[PDB]
Amino acid sequence: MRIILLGAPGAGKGTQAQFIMEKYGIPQISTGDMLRAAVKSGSELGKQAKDIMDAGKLVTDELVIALVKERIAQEGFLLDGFPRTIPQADAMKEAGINVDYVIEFDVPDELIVDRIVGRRVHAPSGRVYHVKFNPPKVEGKDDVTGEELTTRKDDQEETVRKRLVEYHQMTAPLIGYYSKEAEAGNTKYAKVDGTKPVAEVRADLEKIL
Repeated sequence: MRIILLGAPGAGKGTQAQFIMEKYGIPQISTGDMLRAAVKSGSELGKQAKDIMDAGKLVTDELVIALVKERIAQEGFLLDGFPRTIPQADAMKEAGINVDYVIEFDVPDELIVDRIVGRRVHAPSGRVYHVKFNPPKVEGKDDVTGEELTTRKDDQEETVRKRLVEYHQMTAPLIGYYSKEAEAGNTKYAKVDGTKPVAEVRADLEKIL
């Protein structure tokens, strides 16, 4: 089972990715987690992402396409934050990487900033929380390791605004792209209401999947 999750910054893609991973045994391929990993470990394929991610900008198509091809070689899958541009989507289709399901998370722009201000992460695992809407079982702590949660460098309101602009400029056109793919019989397309509670979005995804 090959799945693409599509949606604005903060739509809840990674939150739902965890549930699909721990159910259908489908590995999460989070380009965002992989680039943050490669920055910390100074890795050749990604270490260059640091200033771009701090700016709220997209990393170059060719770097992430290489990153994804490499990670794919080592495996079903769930693509989370890739593709992010038409040229990334075209690269998957040119390399014959077909998917069974494309799932669009619909969340109004007006929720995103206010949403991401509450985001807390366990960097080592990529588990993510929200201080109000999906809190850890113990305030400030990872549920599994008990380690103090952190705030991502790029989750400052200014950087989120910039990320949401780049999403509408560069990424939102993938909605049309994969809808045409579904129209040609190449994949299933489904939309989920990302404003519902975490639990309901999870059940909506189980109905689709």
